[PDB]
Amino acid sequence: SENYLNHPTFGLLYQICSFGDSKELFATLYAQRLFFLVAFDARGTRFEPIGRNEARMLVDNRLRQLRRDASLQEYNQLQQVFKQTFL
Amino acid sequence: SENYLNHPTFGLLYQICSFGDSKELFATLYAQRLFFLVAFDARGTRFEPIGRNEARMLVDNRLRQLRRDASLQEYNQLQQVFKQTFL
Amino acid sequence: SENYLNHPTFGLLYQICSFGDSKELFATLYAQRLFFLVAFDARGTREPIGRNEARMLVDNRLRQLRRQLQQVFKQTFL
Amino acid sequence: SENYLNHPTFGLLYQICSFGDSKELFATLYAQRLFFLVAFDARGTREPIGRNEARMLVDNRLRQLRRQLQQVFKQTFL
Amino acid sequence: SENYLNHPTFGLLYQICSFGDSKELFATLYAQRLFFLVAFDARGTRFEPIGRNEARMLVDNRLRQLRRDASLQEYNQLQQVFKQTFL
Amino acid sequence: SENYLNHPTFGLLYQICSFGDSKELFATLYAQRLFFLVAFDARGTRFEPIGRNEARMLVDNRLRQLRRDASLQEYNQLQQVFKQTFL
Amino acid sequence: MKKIEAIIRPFKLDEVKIALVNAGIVGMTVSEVRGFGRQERYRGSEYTVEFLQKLKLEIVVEDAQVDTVIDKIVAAARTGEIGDGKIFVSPVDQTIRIRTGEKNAD
Amino acid sequence: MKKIEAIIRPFKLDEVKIALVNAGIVGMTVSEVRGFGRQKGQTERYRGSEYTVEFLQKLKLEIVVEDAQVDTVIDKIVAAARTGEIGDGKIFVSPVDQTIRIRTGEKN
Amino acid sequence: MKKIEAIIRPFKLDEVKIALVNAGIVGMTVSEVRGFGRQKGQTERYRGSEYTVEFLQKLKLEIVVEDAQVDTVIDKIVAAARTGEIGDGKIFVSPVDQTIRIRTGEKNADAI
Amino acid sequence: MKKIEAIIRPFKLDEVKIALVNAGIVGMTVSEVRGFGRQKGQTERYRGSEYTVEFLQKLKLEIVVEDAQVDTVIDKIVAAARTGEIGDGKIFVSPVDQTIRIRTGEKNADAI
Amino acid sequence: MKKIEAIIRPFKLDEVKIALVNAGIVGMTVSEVRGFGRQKGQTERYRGSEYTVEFLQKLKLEIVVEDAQVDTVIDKIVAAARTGEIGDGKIFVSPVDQTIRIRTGEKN
Amino acid sequence: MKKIEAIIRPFKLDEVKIALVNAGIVGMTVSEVRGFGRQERYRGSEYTVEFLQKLKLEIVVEDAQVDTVIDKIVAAARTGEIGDGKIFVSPVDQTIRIRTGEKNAD
Repeated sequence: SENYLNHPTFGLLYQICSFGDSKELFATLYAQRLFFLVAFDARGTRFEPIGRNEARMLVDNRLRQLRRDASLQEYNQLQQVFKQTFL
Repeated sequence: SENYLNHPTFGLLYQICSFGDSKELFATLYAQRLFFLVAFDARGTRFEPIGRNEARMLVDNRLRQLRRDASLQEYNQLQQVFKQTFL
Repeated sequence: SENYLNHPTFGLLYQICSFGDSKELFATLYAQRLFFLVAFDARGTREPIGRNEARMLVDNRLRQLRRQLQQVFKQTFL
Repeated sequence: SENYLNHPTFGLLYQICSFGDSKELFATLYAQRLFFLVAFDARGTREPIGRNEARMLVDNRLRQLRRQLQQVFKQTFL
Repeated sequence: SENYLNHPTFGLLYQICSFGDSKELFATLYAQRLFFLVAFDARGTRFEPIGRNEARMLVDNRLRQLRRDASLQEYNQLQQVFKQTFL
Repeated sequence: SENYLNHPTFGLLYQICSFGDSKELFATLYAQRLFFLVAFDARGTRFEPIGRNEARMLVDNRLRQLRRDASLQEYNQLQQVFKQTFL
Repeated sequence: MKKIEAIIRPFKLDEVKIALVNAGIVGMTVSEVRGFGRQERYRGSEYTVEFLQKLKLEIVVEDAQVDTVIDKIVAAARTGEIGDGKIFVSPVDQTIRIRTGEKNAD
Repeated sequence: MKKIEAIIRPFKLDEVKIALVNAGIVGMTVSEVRGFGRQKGQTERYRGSEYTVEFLQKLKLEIVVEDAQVDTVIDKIVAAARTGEIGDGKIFVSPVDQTIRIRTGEKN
Repeated sequence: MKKIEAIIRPFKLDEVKIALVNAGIVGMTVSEVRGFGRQKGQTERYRGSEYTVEFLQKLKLEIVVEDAQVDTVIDKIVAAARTGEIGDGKIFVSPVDQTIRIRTGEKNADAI
Repeated sequence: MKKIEAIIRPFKLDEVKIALVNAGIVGMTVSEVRGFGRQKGQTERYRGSEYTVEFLQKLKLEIVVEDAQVDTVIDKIVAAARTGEIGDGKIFVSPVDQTIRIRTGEKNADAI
Repeated sequence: MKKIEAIIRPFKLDEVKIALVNAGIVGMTVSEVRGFGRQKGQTERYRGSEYTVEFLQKLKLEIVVEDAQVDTVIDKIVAAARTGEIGDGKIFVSPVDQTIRIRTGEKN
Repeated sequence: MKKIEAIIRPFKLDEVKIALVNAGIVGMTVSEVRGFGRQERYRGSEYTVEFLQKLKLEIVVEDAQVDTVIDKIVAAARTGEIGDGKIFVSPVDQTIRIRTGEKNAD
């Protein structure tokens, strides 16, 4: 699922992941590289920047918690099996 | 009178009508279709979204009020803009 | 040093000068002409000012502006 | 840029920095140490300040301090 | 306690006594002899000249007053300084 | 008649002429060249600077008014004559 | 094979899009531009604007279709008064599709 | 001498840029566009009401190259930019009479 | 009949616009682009972290002119837009078969 | 026994003093002088008129030392006082027959 | 190598400086001193009281020169500085073992 | 012929001057210097002073007279406690008088 967003300074931003609800992490497409913690207030539509080590950490723990989400595993297994079952 | 405006997510917005003031209604050009109630705080240009039935209603009573004083002329412009936005 | 910035209404803005420290003055590139006093913030990058105001602000910055010491500081206070 | 100045009591003073625009901070060369906020004037070149005051003044100058435009000014306002 | 001071015309001045305060008497070292009543405004160090008979008198009543409280000791220093400045 | 004076910035000053009473014109000895209109207030002893064209003018009109001072002429004549009269 | 660039009034996109879709012109791309002209206030100060918000439609078509595609866009996009815009036709040597690799050429 | 316009998925910029830089293609310019149109899969929400989107955020790379290099540059971009499923985009090759550099005045 | 694309530094728009208007070149369109290389990096920071930028804000002027006018129009733009140091940009000249005006239907062309 | 006169930039006094005190050179005397040339002019202004200055504020350190210590004391002062660009100053070494201390009457001399 | 100390009337500095500069004597240093003592003519006022002054404002020029140049440099200074009447001043010549330049380290 | 430099306490000038004048030493010159030592307040802040106001007497005399002139100055200038100062004796090749041209030498 692609989602883009315009920063007023750094222009177009691309979605890394969610934080989640009700915030998403975004990164600079034209610069390499800056990260933003976006949310809708919503007067509004805010932006607050975070360093890469923070961002890297936030993605990690999302990455962990996602691995043990039902729908993710449910898909990842259906994948492993689908071929031998039908194909 | 054409007036356009950039939403950070949905890009370019086009003006449906004013009320205005100091507060007007905008719609998505690339998406079909979302509406926004824009204002200048400002202190930042405020964006707040509203459903089409709300938008529909708001344009209606604006449409009426132009009969009541600033016709018409302008009645036709907005009643046409009504046709080509809902009808 | 070129610095540009997108206004949601008037689009691209170009930097005239720095009023801080923190604030910076910007102007419309597509319109002739509107000025803005930008800062951030927040939490949402932040206000318009008339040209006479702007003209004045640039003047006093211009004065300031045109226009070793550490060694002395170290010699005097350290 | 070296600038010296004679105090009538403490003799020769040496320039630490410029606080204007118009004012300049000076310190005693023979005594360790006294500071003065010099200006002129008048009509008679003109006031002492404690070191903590002085230390502060130099700090905020130091900030300011470390730290094209005309072309824009001409393009924007002329 | 030696204290010297630069006059802009007559150069170096030497302290005769204090009164003081915050206001003392000085005399010319290179010229024989002129007296000055110095003070700190200040806002500039004030200089105002006085004739020797005035100076003579001022030192006298200072000389007396040191007997009256801060003797003596200091009485001898200033009464000597009296001898070697007028006598 | 030599008269010198210490400026706090430019150091020693030398007397050009009087202005007169009760002010005198002075110039920088170490710098080349700045002029000052000195007077005694006298808290005090003031200094006020003037450009060379002003200074040059002030000396001119003093120069004029001096030429027709009695004592000056009285000397200048006694000079012309003294030799043939006695010598 | 030729490219049609159409600079048009942004609100006309939908009317144009429909016309093109009725001409079976499915592959179009749109970008936001500003055009020169002349030809107001915001809240003190008041200003003039030389570069007005327009939209640039890019489509590529066969040489035969051009004349038609042009006429349809014109009809769709025009509004009588100034600022209606302009259409540039230019050549294209080949087009490739990224998903499949399909070259269309000559 | 010819111009390559590549409409691609925005997140693929870096992967493309690298490929082009490895082909020693230093002079590229990028703009933000929206492409048409179906397309398919579109039907979304944003939070009451819900909507459909006909024009999807894409990026337009413009680079100019010698006639010989085209075939290569194309293949490299394709490899870099493609992702199997629809919406990958397209590439337009068109002629260019001359290029001039503003800093120096050098005509190619 | 040919198209001149000029990628330039955004703040130079006004100086360029004037030059072109003095050349009687009234029909120009501008778009916002980012150019490579970068040229120079950089350094830079924003507020912890610090970053480098490979794609710098530039502006793309598009105008279309007669074949005779090209050489002139180029020279004028160059003079207007250049600033000595790197990042000044580049100008692409390409052909155009015809132009049509939407309001009237007026076709132009200097080639058969 | 010899005298070292060092004409130096006034603000360097403290740095010099320290060096000399580390060399155990406690007996030094300072006077205010002006040196020629000028080196550099200038420009300068004060407030209309504007002027040039030929004699720049310098300081004259005088110390007296034993013949053996000279070479060292010189090197230390140089290091302390120098600042690369012109106006750094100069050092004069001259002889001294005897020194007497007023408080006690102590005569020193390393020559007969 | 020898040092010339010249105690002179302050206003004569410029006339002396010029003479020395014409003798290519670029390295001179000046200090403010007072000389003794009579001397004569002194008895003045300043404004009640009136006073006498024993130590009169003079200037001390210090320059260092080669042994050959001394006799010349002296004669030039004398010519420049003298004014006939008393108070003209005096000149002291004394030895100097070495001179060092701080900026470079050059021993003469 | 030798030069006597005497760094002394400024207020002692008169007492010294008299002594020298009684020794028939009429040609002396005085300058203002600061000497090193250690060894207070002004009005907030308070400070320490390393360089104290002293006066430098310069006189030139015949080799025979030195020992006497020194003793007389010492007696005149001393005050028991520290800061009394010091006296440097150095050689002089010749002296010339500007008004007349009179060389004294050897």
